[PDB]
Amino acid sequence: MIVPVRCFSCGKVVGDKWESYLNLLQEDELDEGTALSRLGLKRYCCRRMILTHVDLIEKFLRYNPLEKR
Amino acid sequence: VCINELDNWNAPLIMATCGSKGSTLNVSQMVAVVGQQIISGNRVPDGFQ
Amino acid sequence: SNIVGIEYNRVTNTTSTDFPGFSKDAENEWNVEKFKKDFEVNISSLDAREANFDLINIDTSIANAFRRIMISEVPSVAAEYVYFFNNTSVIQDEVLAHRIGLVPLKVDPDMLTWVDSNLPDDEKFTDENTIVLSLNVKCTRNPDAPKGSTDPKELYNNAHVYARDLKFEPQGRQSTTFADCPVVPADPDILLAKLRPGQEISLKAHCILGIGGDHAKFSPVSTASYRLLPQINILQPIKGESARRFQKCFPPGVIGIDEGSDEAYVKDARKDTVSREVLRYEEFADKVKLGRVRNHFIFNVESAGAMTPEEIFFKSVRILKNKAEYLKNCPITQ
Amino acid sequence: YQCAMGKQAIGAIAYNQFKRIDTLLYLMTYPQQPMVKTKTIELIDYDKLPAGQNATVAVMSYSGYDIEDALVLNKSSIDRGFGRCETRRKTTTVLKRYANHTQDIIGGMRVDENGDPIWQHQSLGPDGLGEVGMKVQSGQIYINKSVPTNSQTQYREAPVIYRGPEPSHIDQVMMSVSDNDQALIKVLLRQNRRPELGDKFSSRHGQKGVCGIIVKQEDMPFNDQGIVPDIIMNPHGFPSRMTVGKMIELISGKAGVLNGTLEYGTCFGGSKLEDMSKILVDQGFNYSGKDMLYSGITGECLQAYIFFGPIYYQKLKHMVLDKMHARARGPRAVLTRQPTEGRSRDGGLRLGEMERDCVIAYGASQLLLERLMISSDAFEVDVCDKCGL
Amino acid sequence: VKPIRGFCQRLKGKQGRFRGNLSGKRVDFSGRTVISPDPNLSIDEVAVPDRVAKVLTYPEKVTRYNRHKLQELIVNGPNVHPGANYLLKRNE
Amino acid sequence: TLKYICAECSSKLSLSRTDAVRCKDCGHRILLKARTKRLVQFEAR
Amino acid sequence: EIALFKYRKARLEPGTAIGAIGAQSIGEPGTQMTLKTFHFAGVASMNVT
Amino acid sequence: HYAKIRPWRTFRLNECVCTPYNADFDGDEMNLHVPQTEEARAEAINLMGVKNNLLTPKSGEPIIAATQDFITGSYLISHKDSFYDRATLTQLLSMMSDGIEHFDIPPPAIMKPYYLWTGKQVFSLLIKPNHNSPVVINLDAKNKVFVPPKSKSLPNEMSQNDGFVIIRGSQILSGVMDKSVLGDGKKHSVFYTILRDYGPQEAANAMNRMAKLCARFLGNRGFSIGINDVTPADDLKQKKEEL
Amino acid sequence: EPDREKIKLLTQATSEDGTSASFQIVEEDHTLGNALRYVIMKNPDVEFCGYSIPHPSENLLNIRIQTYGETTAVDALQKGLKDLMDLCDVVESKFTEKIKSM
Amino acid sequence: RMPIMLRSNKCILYDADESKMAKLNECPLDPGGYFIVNGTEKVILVQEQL
Amino acid sequence: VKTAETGYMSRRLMKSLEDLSCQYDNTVRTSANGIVQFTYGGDGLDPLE
RNA sequence: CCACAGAG
Ligand SMILES: CCC[C@@H](C)[C@H]1CC[C@H]2[C@@H]3[C@H](O)C[C@@H]4C[C@H](O)CC[C@]4(C)[C@H]3C[C@H](O)[C@]12C
Ligand SMILES: [Mg+2]
Ligand SMILES: [Zn+2]
Ligand SMILES: [Zn+2]
Ligand SMILES: [Zn+2]
Repeated sequence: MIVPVRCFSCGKVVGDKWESYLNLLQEDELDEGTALSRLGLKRYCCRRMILTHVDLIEKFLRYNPLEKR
Repeated sequence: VCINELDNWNAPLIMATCGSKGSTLNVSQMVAVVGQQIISGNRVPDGFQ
Repeated sequence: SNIVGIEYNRVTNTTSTDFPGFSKDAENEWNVEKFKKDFEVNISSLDAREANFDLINIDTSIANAFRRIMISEVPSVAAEYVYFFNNTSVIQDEVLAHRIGLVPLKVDPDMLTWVDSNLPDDEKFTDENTIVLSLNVKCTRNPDAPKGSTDPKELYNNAHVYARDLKFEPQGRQSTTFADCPVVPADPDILLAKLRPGQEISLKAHCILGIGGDHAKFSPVSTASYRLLPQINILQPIKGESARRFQKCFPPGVIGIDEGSDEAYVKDARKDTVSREVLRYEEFADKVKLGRVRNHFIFNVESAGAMTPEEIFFKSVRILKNKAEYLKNCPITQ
Repeated sequence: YQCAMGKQAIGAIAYNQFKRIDTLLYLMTYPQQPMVKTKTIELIDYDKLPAGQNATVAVMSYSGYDIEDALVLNKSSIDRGFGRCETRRKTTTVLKRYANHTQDIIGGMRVDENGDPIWQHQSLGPDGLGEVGMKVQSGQIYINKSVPTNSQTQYREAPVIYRGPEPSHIDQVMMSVSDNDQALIKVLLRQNRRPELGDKFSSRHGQKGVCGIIVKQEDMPFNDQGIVPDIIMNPHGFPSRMTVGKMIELISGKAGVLNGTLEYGTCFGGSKLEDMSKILVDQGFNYSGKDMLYSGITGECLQAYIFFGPIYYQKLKHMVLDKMHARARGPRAVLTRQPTEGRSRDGGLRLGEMERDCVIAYGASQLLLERLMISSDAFEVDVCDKCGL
Repeated sequence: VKPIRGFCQRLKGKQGRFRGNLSGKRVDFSGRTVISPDPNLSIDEVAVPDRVAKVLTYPEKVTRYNRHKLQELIVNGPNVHPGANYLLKRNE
Repeated sequence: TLKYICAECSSKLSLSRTDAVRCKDCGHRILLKARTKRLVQFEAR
Repeated sequence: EIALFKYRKARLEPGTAIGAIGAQSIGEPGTQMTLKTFHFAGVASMNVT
Repeated sequence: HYAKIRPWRTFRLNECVCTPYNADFDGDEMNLHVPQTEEARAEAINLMGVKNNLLTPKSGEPIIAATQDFITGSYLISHKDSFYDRATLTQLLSMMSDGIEHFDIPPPAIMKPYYLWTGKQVFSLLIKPNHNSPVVINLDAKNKVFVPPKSKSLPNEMSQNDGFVIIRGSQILSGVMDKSVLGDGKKHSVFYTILRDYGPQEAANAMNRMAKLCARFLGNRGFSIGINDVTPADDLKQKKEEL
Repeated sequence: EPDREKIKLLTQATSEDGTSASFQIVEEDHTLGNALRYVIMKNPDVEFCGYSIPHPSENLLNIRIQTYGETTAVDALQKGLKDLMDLCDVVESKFTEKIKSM
Repeated sequence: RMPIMLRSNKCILYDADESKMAKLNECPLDPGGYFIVNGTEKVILVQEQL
Repeated sequence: VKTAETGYMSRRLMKSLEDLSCQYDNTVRTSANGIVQFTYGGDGLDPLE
């Protein structure tokens, strides 16, 4: 659905790193293996926390009953 | 020869020596040649002409 | 002696051996003068959110007790209860409440008091123990948007409900004691929710303090762990091209080469995560051996933002001492 | 076994899974991509809608609670959102318009003098249909009904009372009409479940198991960087079941997450082991993925290296909430005067023929007589001595 | 056309009276639950959930030896775990 | 007291008792009941 | 004394449902006894069931 | 069984009782009946009890015994090259009895360099914790794997891999505990001898002690399987190809 | 006033002359038991010291201490607790001095 | 009324982009091929015969 | 597919052998008090002990 | 009352 607030294994706050990771992927045209390390994600648990995440909230929000599609 | 060539503190070898789980055949199949597959006592039947 | 050896398949001599009854001479008794003389602390680095210090000549049990108490005994403040008014978002009430509970809060929990549970709900919460956070975000369609773009940050006005939207609402005397230290999330960029026009999220979070054993949201450390200091023993000197291969068997800053002799020497061992790749090759067998010092602990305390890490370590030491004092002063009954 | 048990995985169903009202639906809060993918996964678009999370697993015997396929979950990992799931159920009702020019009604509510409704209608609302977002406990009513008693017109109450072991929450209340002009009301109840003891966890290589224990994260092992494993599995499940692909998947996932790129595990090919070893060595770990973990309890070095890395687990729909059952005394069948069947009808367990045979084999006469006569269908009857009837 | 159910049909088969309701039958005071290991439990012991133990009851007759214990159990009630669910008087 | 939302047009409207299950801004016949205004609490776990 | 005690307590206890125990002890190995090909003493075609 | 009350919504039974049930913790649902009369309850506990049914009636062999992951830890403790000092030995003894049984430490097997005990002495204490305990057993048994000695005249206890166990007095003088001395299916196991010599209570006590020790030991002494335990050596890929 | 239910002495396991005992501590876990075991094993008159958690579902700890025939077990437990307090004090003082140094 | 099978050449979801598919409250990543009858969704499984 | 036949065989065996018991005169007798064996196995020893 | 679908 949405990015988790904390990493499951250790507990580092990684919810804030998702937007920065997307920005480093898009406008900086860097491979994700470097963008993960730039954001302070040293341990591989925090790496897999946002490397493997699916941003399903964007797909879900198209079907919003509160506004005409 | 595969079982003879495995050193101590090899986990499948230890679990086979204990008898807790597995056997010599399983370690031989994982590390060495698996062997002939036998179906209904014979080899694989000719499913084609 | 006190060096835990590292082999290609096993780890040998991993237990403490400093107590009478371990040998005939029965030395290494508990004498606090000797421990005070030998124990040492070297703080190699210290940032605003991370500490790295070495404890020397301390037993494994005490260091592990410090680590466990840091992880799940130092109290910290986290969002416990959430009250909802008109949450029409796609993210459900339970999930949103959990995400709000998981954010860290930059408050000092020494200014708050533990919460009694036996009192009724209308009297349990007071001004000495709870912090009230208010979130109130309503999304709407932004009329003046560039037509050539589809960025969610531009099409709407409050598409991304962040963590800094959790404003702090003082209650009573908190208006005085929280003057120069307002309540704020430690990381304000946490993405709490995503919205589309016609949706609204409004809620009040009651924040209390608990221990990490009850829930993981109360743990004040993002990371609290130690590693033994590695040690590399080069027995027979290694010359020439193979030495470069030896240099390839370790992380780049670990082992260097002496240009005056073209031989390998241990430049530094603290940078060596023990990979024991050098034990794979027979050309280095019975030439180099690996170990760790069993009483040389390098901690690495990364805080969650609520505390400085040295404060967390000191709190852990004080909590262990208070546990010992409480057990000592309690009576013994049959 | 994995082909059979991957169809029970809990995960995202569809892009419109929140606009659907299905009879039983399982959703996961934080699904994740597989670390080790497959070309078949890419073609069938399983990548967009996964079912399962990557867990840092340490293949070791942590306690006695992992024997016989059981797993050792992490309490802090569960608290932070690992394996969090929700279940959505649908209750439907139709206001039939009877042939006597009479129709069923929805409205109805009872209020105490203080300004509060009655407890059975605590979350009912002023329109007889349960309020969206309100908790529903056991015994409460979320759909209020009253049918005519003669098919003015009187009504008899036939409410739709919620019954369950844990409270739920109303998610949607949909009113409509069909073609034959009957009011159709569908209420969707969702409840949030966290993993506990008895919840089944698969491994995408068979290797099924249940959560035997939940331990705090300060007790689990940890490596030098401080990473604490989420699920600890018993090594003894490998040698008999011979799943080398699991070890290859773990190493491939570790090397991929360290390199930052997903690694392909396509059948008859995929990313080879040697490249994984090279990447792991260049990242500073062991070539075979076996690291050195410090014990969480005694604090010292573990005497053997521990196989350590990410493995994609799936939570399955066989949770213990829907399996636990107990009868004591309950309803009975009309024809046989024996306890009913099925936990939906609060039935009781059946002592079959072979259980009777085993009790015979022990020779316990009194226990068999109590189990098959006294506690099930005992009946005092009067028989005539002269004729035997 | 569906065949009807006769007396011979009611007495024969795996669902007949002889093999379905007389040789073995569904019983009261039973529970079905998923299992999980517990090595710290003795081999002659099984751990039962308290959510099941609050339902499955044992009928104990009051004697001169357990009168105080059963009085305390009745005082506790059917919500806390050590307690009782029903009472049956001697003359009633 | 607005209590019902049409599925597709999303126009909040209140049903009088003598009126059909039908939105009045279109022809749609699906109505989702709006979220309650009453307080509901949740423990963060 | 030990031998006599073992023999004297090893006698079958009267009242034991020995037929039930025997029936189960013959029946339940049938569950674990998987089908495997058999031949009678060095000749292949005898294919004993 | 005897009932205990635990708050986790799942039935829990000791893994040593898994084998007669043929149960695996992979979603197994099991049934619980409660007798409602005193006669039935007494007959159930004194005829169908776990202690009174350690032997399957098919052949008399034990069927309730150490399953997997209890044999492995017991073997690793009883390995030849495992030595413990006073602290670790005392911790091991405390874990197997919950700090309730009064132990008496035997003299160590190695004395001059350090005071080191052997894991076989740990199991000697497991069988007989102290002098007040009446369990005294003697048995000679083979193991699952057994390499004969270097000559044809030596006794079986002098084997190369030490696959022959001798228990005299109550000490374990040779051999390693595996699925021929602690497991099921053999009539010369430790628990079978203890049962036949001193009733079911002592066998149950020893079984509980072993289960607790092997549950609490392997956590503090890791034991793992990886691809390094399965990858063949360089020379095997040539001999296998040639053959 | 003192919490009499905090620590108990199990009378079923202790020796009659007091040279051995098995104390029971409520609301504790390994983080105290390991430190206490390590400290008590440094008492030269302590012959046996070991902790255990009888069941992880309940918060309880059992620690057994046996000495030689010169001192009791309660004295060993109190001396171990005092030594643990002193060790924590030394660690605290050294950390305070070194953090003042930086 | 002949019950249309989803994503056929006669269904409304044929060659529909994900925007119009989102307009009709239907998932674009849905296989189709099933009949919605009486509210439920049923699948005619492929039969195999001699 | 082995389970159906194995269970049927076990049920048949147990229905056949359910009535046997060892009487107090050390003779295995049916329900109708007819002797099958004069001593169980020829020596009256339980295989359990 | 049947028939599917899973769990051992
Ligand atoms: C009520 C409890 C008070 C407690 C939380 C206060 C009172 C005493 C304080 C420590 C001492 O000042 C010594 C150090 C000073 C450094 O600058 C920062 C760290 C340091 C260890 C302090 C941390 C913290 O601030 C303490 C423990
Ligand atoms: Mg099974
Ligand atoms: Zn992490
Ligand atoms: Zn008559
Ligand atoms: Zn409308």
